Amino acid sequence: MEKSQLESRVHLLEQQKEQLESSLQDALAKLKNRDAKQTVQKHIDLLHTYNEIRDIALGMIGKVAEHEKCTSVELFDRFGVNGSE
Amino acid sequence: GHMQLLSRRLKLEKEVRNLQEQLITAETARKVEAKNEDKDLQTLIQKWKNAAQQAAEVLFKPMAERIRLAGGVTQSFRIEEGENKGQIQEVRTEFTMSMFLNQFGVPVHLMSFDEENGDWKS
Repeated sequence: MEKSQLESRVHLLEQQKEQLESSLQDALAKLKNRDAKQTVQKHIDLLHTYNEIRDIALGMIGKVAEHEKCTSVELFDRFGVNGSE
Repeated sequence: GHMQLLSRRLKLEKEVRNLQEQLITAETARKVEAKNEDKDLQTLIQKWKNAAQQAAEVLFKPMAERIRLAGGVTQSFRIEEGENKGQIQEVRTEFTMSMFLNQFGVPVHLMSFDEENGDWKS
């Protein structure tokens, strides 16, 4: 690669970087909260926890349902849940 | 020379990757805000947590008693020193809620029993 050619790649990277800083500013402008990393992480941790504890709860309620010889849904009220949750 | 240019290419390439990553994050945040479900998720977590705890207490109690009426729990390890080197060292102890929850694959941080105070943790 000649020096010339390398200068051309470096100037393209400069313009790529500028355009990305501009696109990022526009993307952040659409957010109520500009700390996007906090927003996304808080959501990921809540979804994690929710999927895990509902799974576990369904497992245990299913075992109680086995001992009582019934379908799991029949015990949902006793445990304070329903199937749209 | 050209090493200043080479060094600047590498620095710009890193900055571009970092900005590309921030851009995705900012796009994801926009969708997370539009869904607006964090409150739903917190509410739902307490409901299902309350359910799992209640169900754990119903299942645990007679399980603990069945176990107890066949020796309880055996804890085992191998003896590594002394004239008994090789033998496995055994013991017996009661089945606890925490063994139960572990038996049910419940991460300690999700749901835990305060084995001393005899109730569930926040």
